[PDB]
Amino acid sequence: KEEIEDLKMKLVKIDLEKMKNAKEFEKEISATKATVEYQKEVIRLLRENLRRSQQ
Amino acid sequence: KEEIEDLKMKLVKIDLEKMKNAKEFEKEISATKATVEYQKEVIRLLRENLRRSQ
Repeated sequence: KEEIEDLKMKLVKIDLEKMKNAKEFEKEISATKATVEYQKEVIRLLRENLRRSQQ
Repeated sequence: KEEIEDLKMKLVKIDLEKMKNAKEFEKEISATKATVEYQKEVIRLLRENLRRSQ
């Protein structure tokens, strides 16, 4: 019965580490994808200023 | 012992999901970070061209 208790605490720990990692993953995918969109706009601004400087 | 068996299985199942999630994260993050780094290089090179043009 002591083992059941230890196993259940280990189950609680491993699930919490699973949740923590999944939330960090989600956070970093979102921030990195937002950077991709931010730099897509920077690139658009660079093309527009370059067109006008050339014309 | 039956409950012990269920717990040990559940421990194995969760550690397996942890590894699976980790691998899928690392796959996607590396692809996206690659796009980010190519974008940064495009940006540097376009900025040079713009400074030249002006």
